[PDB]
Amino acid sequence: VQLIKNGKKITAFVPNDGCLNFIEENDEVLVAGFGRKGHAVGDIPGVRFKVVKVANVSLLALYKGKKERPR
Amino acid sequence: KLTRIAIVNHDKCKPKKCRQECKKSCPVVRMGKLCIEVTPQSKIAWISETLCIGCGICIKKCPFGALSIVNLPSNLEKETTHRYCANAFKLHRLPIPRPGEVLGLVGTNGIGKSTALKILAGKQKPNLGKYDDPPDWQEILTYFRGSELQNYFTKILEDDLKAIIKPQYVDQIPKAAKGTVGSILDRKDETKTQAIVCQQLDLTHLKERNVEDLSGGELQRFACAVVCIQKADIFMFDEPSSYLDVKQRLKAAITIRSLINPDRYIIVVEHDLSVLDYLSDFICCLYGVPSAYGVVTMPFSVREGINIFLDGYVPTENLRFRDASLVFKVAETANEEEVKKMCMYKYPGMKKKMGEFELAIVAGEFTDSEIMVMLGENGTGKTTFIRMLAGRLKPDEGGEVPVLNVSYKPQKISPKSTGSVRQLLHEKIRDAYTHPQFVTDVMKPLQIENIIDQEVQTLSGGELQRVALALCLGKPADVYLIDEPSAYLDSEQRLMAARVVKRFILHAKKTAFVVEHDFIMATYLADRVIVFDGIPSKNTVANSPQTLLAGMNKFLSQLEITFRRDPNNYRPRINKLNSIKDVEQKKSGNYFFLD
Amino acid sequence: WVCRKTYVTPRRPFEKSRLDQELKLIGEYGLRNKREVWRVKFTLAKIRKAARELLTLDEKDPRRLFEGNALLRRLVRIGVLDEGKMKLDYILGLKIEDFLERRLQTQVFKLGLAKSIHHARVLIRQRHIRVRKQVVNIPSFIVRLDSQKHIDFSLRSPYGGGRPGRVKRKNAKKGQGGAGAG
Amino acid sequence: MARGPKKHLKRVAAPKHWMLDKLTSVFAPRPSTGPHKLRECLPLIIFLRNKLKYALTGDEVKKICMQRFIKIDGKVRADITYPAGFMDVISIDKTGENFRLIYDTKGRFAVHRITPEEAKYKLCKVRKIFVGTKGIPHLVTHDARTIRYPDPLIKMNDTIQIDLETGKITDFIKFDTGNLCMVTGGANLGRIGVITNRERHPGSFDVVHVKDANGNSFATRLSNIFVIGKGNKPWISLPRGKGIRLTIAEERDKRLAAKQSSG
Amino acid sequence: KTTGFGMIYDSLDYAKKNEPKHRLARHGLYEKKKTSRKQRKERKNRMKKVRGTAKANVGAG
Amino acid sequence: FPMKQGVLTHGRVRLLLSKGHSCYRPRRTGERKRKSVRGCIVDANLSVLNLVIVKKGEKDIPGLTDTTVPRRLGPKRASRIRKLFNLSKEDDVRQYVVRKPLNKEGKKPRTKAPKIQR
RNA sequence: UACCUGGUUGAUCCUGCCAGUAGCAUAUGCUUGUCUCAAAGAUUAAGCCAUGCAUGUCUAAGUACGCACGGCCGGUACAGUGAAACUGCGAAUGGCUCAUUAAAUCAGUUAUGGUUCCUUUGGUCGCUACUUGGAUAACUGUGGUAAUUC
RNA sequence: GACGACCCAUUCGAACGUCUGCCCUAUCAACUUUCGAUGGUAGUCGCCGUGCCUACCAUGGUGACCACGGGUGACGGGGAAUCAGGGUUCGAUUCCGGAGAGGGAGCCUGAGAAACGGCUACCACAUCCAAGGAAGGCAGCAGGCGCGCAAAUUACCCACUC
RNA sequence: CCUUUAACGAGGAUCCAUUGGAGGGCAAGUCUGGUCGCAGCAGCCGCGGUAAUUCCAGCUCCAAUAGCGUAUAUUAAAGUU
Ligand SMILES: Nc1nc2c(ncn2[C@@H]2O[C@H](COP(=O)(O)OP(=O)(O)NP(=O)(O)O)[C@@H](O)[C@H]2O)c(=O)[nH]1
Ligand SMILES: Nc1nc2c(ncn2[C@@H]2O[C@H](COP(=O)(O)OP(=O)(O)NP(=O)(O)O)[C@@H](O)[C@H]2O)c(=O)[nH]1
Ligand code: SF4
Ligand code: SF4
Ligand SMILES: [Mg+2]
Repeated sequence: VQLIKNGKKITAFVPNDGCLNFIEENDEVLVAGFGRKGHAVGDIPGVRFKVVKVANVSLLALYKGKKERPR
Repeated sequence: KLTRIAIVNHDKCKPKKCRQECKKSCPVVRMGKLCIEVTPQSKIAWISETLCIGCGICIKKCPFGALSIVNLPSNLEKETTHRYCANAFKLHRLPIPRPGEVLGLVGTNGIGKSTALKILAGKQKPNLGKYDDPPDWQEILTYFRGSELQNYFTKILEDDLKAIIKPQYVDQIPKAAKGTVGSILDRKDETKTQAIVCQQLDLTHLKERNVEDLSGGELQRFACAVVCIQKADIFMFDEPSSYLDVKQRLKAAITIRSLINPDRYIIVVEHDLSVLDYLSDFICCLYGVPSAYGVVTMPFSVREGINIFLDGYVPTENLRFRDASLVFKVAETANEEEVKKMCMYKYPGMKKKMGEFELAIVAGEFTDSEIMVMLGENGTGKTTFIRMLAGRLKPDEGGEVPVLNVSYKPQKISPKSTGSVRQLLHEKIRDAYTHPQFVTDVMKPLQIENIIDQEVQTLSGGELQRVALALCLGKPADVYLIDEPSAYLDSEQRLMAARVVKRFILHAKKTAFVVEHDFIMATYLADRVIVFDGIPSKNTVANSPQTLLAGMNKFLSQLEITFRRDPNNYRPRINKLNSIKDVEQKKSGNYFFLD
Repeated sequence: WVCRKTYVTPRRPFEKSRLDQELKLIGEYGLRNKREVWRVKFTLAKIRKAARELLTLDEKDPRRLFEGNALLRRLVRIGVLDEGKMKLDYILGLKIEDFLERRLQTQVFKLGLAKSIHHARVLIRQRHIRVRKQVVNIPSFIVRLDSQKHIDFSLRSPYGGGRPGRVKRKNAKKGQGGAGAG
Repeated sequence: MARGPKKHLKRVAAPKHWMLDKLTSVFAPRPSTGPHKLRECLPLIIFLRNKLKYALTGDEVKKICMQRFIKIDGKVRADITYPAGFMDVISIDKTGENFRLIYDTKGRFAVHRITPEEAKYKLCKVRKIFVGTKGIPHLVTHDARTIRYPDPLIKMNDTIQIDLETGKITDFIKFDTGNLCMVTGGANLGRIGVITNRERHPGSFDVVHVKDANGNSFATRLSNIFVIGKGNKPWISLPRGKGIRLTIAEERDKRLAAKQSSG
Repeated sequence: KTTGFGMIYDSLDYAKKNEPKHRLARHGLYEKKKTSRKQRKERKNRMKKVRGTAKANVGAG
Repeated sequence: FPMKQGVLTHGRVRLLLSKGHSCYRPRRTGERKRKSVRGCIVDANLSVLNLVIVKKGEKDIPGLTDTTVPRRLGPKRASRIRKLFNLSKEDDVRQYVVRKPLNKEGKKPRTKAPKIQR
């Protein structure tokens, strides 16, 4: 991902199974840290950030099926 | 929610001293698709419209502040004051009916202006999304709580503000109602103000005359008169200035201007040139897509709003696309092949009469493969003459029969043909000069497909005028009779269509008698001009046909009114009745500058 | 304006020993949540802190006298402490359960007309009791000592004099429109 | 903010001896300029609806004062605010009432009703002696009266009885040890007791010991002392309380003894 | 129980003079007009921009 | 652009103006604006001029000097009445005031007078 | 409540950090019956702004010949009511923002015997005259400018 | 009774001045001076005291007890969160003091302003125009655009409080 | 709005409580089906290579509750300033 307000690049994890498909290339996303506040978490190296919302819609409601893609 | 896009040209936007960071740090131009196209070169940076996701990253780290960020118009289920149902028009905002000034309401055709007036009037109440299981004088007041329209709508309820509107159309009425001469308007109401209205309406003629003998002028006059004399609180004028003389239009705007000042609310529409300067004091512009969605922008000052509406796209404050030169024809072009051969006809100086009219024609040259323009004042005898030449009544002595079949353009258009427009298009033919033609009037930007289907009963003014424009180059005929095509069209739609009509009838070899009241409509469409001179309900002389310039000078010498050329954009601007320069032009007799 | 919390959370999140005490205490008195427990224990531990000051102050300091005298009066006025005690050492012998005896729902059950404690809370909320002349709806009244001899049912209720409920008068109208005309 | 003088005083900026609440709005009355200082004033309207409760809104006081039932220091005043302070007399002649502004032992302006005969004069401290033009003297007082030709032995920190009718003082007290004094400012306020001793320091902020008839000794600055009459013999009437300055424990004992909160 | 606050005047004219207007109009003998709010301010600013004659704006808008 | 005195050659000049000068209206006390004005010296660049008749000729111009309109108002002050009708110091002015008719009112005509001062 | 627990080894005891735990305040996800109290474009851009409004003011008592209303007839200070206009006073108070600012700001403490002070309150008020001088507005009437509280 | 005026006192203040109290940094250790730095003498100016300014004359003043310089997502205080004892962290923000109204400078009026709901000019912006000219400053209440992870009604009203 | 009062207004199927978790730290499954080092979970230690108490689901159970989860600043824990 590239950022809006810096233009620099960050590599961000995507959570649960099949949530990759609900992210489509060249759209906006919202990122957030893992919960270790600077350091790479778990067995995955080089990643320090994860993803929470695709476009005013949560990964949860996309995954669970109580909402649908707005497009 | 909305649209976002980048824009690029600026004072020393210098792709030859910035290394081009816009190309280097754009996310789109990295994933393969070239959104931003640039090199070390002598021109400007090029940036696409369609491929820009929005972002604004290029803007924040371009080394010169050359690239700005626009936001293009789109619907996002926002506000939504009403809809009819689905796959149908919707409107978002109906805004402040500021009192003590007149509110001028200025957008393209089929955009919901009339619909906003219907809602403001309390007659077609707003539905606001849905479907509309809430009304009733509660839920909508709760929805537009915290604002103003609570105080307005509660005052309406209670009919403290009494509603009146001037209707969009003439036709259904002189057909739906009827009118007793004299007695009618009389036991309308009441005194001094009707005398001021009818006298400042500059008529003095139709005091003793039955309605059925009158035309556009008389109609409009009486209408406005009664409307004003109508003792009420609110007041709405839709489209008050259609098919009326240029002199008479100015005196309509000032009789509307009488009602304004002492805690009264007033809404006007219009599709203007530069007369809106005297119509309104607040100008409120509407944007969107014709017959799909309309959005009302917050109101502006008349001077500031006028240009920003015709400028080509003023936002700040939002933003859009399109809009530009249209107050003329700036269609720089001319010349042909060898024009061979032609003729010299010539129609004779007939004398014609009805009852309260002495109408006279002078002999003139009606050239082959060539336009003829009629004016001249309302009541100056133009339309009924053409019918009398073709076949209806006349002549007592002499006449010339049309050599070519004949195409009839009408002005009194309110036709009744039940079924569909597509059925009527079969009484013409859609195979002939099959390569575009109707498609070259309109197809790609404002849509037609848009002109078929649907009913003619529910069709709006400019589209209904376009039905009539098609009915003329659509039976096989080559000599064309057209009265008032400028009726219910704006500037954007009229000028291009008029240029297309001239191109058709001149290029494949024809002749057309055009009866325009529009500087831009008349000019770019003119040649001979023929000039009609004389006083309404007395005497009509068609002046022996002379020069565009000389004939236009005869019309404006008697009227006492003139124009100015907008110097950057070549656009007409009317003068304020009596000014300073309004004296150099009177002396130089010259009412047009820059051929 | 001015706001503050009336309870605190436990430092440990879980602890087998703690949870059983909080559970079984809630069972006896019919309390809704632990927030109704920790509320009590905040007030108590506050009073246990104030007392813990005055014992370390000099004997016959004027601050120590005036505070203690008027404090112990308040503890006696609600009846969590006796006047056969009447000194600051017995503040530290005071504990959580003695408060809960003076709760309204506890006193309804213990000294009045109720079934199980779960019943008695419902009677307080459905407006069938009063305290001297005044309806209440709060089971956390904590009841002053003097007002224990004025706990009575309400004077407009189907329990004692006053209009019946809509279950009875419904069935009365079943004798007239349910089997009398329907 | 400031570029010139201010014209507002809020609720919470205002002093605490007017006993203001906090659930009426942001502003408080603010006394307009006059002879007394705003940390020693009782504004007029605070006497009429936050003490005696004749009026209920400020608009009512505007309708009252115009009728000219109000006097202050035997003259007629006719405004919402006036800065009356310690030792002035209010006089409503319609009700036949007369008040005096004096300090409780709490240290706040009480209701001290008095005979109309007492309300024909007030007690005024001398603060400055100033020789005017052509060999004429002057006095200066805390109520800002300039009384010419005083007796030539009256000096500052004395007090003088002034007849409101004619000015021109009739009599006086001389500042001496063992005379009876009242306090007008500082931490000790409203206490009554005899002078007992004085203490001088060349420089400023000389202090003045005091002792009462309850066997307590305390001291205060010189410029917060006001004389009321000779030893154990005030030349004014005194309210209840009488400068005893009870502890909080004893005040508790009185209330539960009489059992007094009902009549 | 319910608790309120009551006045009793000696004569009518002492009430009619003193009395805040809305309490007199509470059981009618007075009204208000005047007329809503706003129509005042927009007139005021228009009156401001004339001099000598403002009688049009006071009646006339 | 208006013409004022003391503004030699006829260019268009922006002068500081304040109270007690031509072509200024204060909207606040002490206020000073810098408006444009135009010189004294006459040219054909002017819209209109104001000529005051000073000396009257032999002839009478038909539209102006033949027409006769009386001035409206007498004095309001004491001493102007004394100077006008040439009264002595002792005569006690009380009936030497101009009486200004109210022509109609649908009731009756009034005759108004002003109020004497000093 | 002045409290700790998991993780380096085959196992043990240390050193040491990481993780677990509780509070607070901002954002955000999901959910939501009833009752009271109420913070809210500061964080970033002290970025830029359409429209509307936010400061005016007359008593018995400065100045009333508005051809206004009214009058009981007037003007002889002369009416009652009174738009407008001159005059006096206020507009330096409030509201808002936190950019600047490290002995500066600011707080406590002190000083005018180094000074100024509308206003209020109290004192100060004797080395043609039965009332002096001449212009400006409103008002009346004629105008200029595309346009202005010109 | 009403108004006005001269001076003194008073009230509300205003303005300078005393003593003590301050976050990070030495990969900032010497700093300040005829472009007055410190002091003396006289004068000008100012509401007054004063190198505030000018003439003449002297050569001082400050620092390892941290000056000088740089940094601060630093307005200050009354306070807030956590807390056994000792502390740590925060304080744009309802009270008080201060500074500023796009960026700079100058000035009128008044008792009080170097005022921006006053004015003049330059600079950066932006508006109308018949191209001759004219008009503007929402860090006031609402409202819009932009910016961002991030924040409300172009509502009702002077009855309360002032 | 609140309080006060007419008249309607509860048989559990609806006048419907959710948010996280159940290998250890840490309160609660060596239950059933699917997947087979794949997909995923996992602050940490570690789970998945065909018999998974940790994954995807079902059932049951646990915690707090009109609230609960997640990210970040910061204090306590830290006698690791
Ligand atoms: N189906 C349907 N469409 C309607 C109806 N009324 C209006 N419309 C459509 O709504 C759109 C706008 O209508 P209107 O407000 O009249 O347009 P306008 O802006 O006034 N048009 P114009 O500028 O030409 O004067 C058009 O596409 C029109 O066909 C109706 O009753 N039914
Ligand atoms: N007296 C009379 N007038 C009639 C009769 N029929 C029509 N007229 C009027 O006579 C006039 C003839 O001019 P016309 O060609 O209609 O004018 P126009 O082309 O419509 N001009 P405009 O559109 O500007 O109004 C019109 O005003 C028409 O209404 C009749 O029988 N008697
Ligand atoms: S826009 Fe900014 S960046 Fe893109 S070219 Fe012009 S200057 Fe270089
Ligand atoms: S705007 Fe968003 S998309 Fe269009 S150019 Fe700049 S960055 Fe690329
Ligand atoms: Mg239409």
